[PDB]
Amino acid sequence: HPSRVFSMTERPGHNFAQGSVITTGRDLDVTIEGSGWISVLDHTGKEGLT
Amino acid sequence: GLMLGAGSKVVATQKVHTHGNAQTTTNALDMMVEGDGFFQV
Repeated sequence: HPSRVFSMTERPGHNFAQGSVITTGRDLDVTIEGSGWISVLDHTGKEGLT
Repeated sequence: GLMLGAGSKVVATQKVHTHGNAQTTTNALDMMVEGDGFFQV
């Protein structure tokens, strides 16, 4: 009889909504307006979106 | 269709180059520009 059903937790996705923007008056502080990403490469040397 | 603002900021400091009044002085070396123009130093 189909009486036993397991449940396992998963990560379906992420919250891509805009974060809280902190104004600092600093030249080298940039916040992405709306949706977007900045291409950076990590220590290994593989491109990734931050 | 829901818009949320992120606040406000001061983007520029605008200088108003309106000609000021005139002060009459007895010094012979201080001068004024009657109109548009800057002394070059």
